[PDB]
Amino acid sequence: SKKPRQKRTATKAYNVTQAFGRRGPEQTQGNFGDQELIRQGTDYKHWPQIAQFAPSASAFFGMSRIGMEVTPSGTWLTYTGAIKLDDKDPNFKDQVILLNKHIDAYKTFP
Amino acid sequence: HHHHHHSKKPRQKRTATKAYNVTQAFGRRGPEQTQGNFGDQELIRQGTDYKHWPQIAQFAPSASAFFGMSRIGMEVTPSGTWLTYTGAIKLDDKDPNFKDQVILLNKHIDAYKTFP
Repeated sequence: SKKPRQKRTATKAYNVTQAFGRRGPEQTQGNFGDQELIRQGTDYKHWPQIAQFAPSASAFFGMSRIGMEVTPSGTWLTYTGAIKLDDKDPNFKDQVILLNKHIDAYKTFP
Repeated sequence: HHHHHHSKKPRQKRTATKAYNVTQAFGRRGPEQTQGNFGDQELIRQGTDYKHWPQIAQFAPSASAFFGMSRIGMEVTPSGTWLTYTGAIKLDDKDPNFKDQVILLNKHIDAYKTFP
């Protein structure tokens, strides 16, 4: 689409591959999403349960380690971090199952 | 003796402001592996009330982009279960504002090294 990559929202009409590229093993590639989530984006039935872990803009810049890398491909704002699950949430076990369904799911794609 | 009165939201959903600053919401800036390193004294104190916040927030990802672009993992450790993330967001080097964006981001990256 015409938006900067980081502001795109994937849906059935403009899916994860279209917005964010194929899943893969490279540092530059995303690794998250089974075939259903890839094709459906935010239309995926359990999208809200995934999105609850995504950071607000304030938390993205507040929690992460932020860097800047200048490479031949361009200038990149790098980010890394970790978000703790609330194991006192009764939904904790469902959250673990859901994340396990999508993290590196492309390793099973035919 | 207390938790901050604005701390009810999960950490990743918090919004820092003058009333709930970056240190209060997200911890002291520092060098350690999962510790935040971003913000000068003005941004730390003001959070999203910082007058140039929109020019920083233009680089933050939507929830869909966060899960679509990043490398996501999960780790179970003695402290709990953690969703790990890494990624990179490309700046538009053809934007006339590009040089100013770089200056603004660099002003905040590791700024904590220069003050107590």
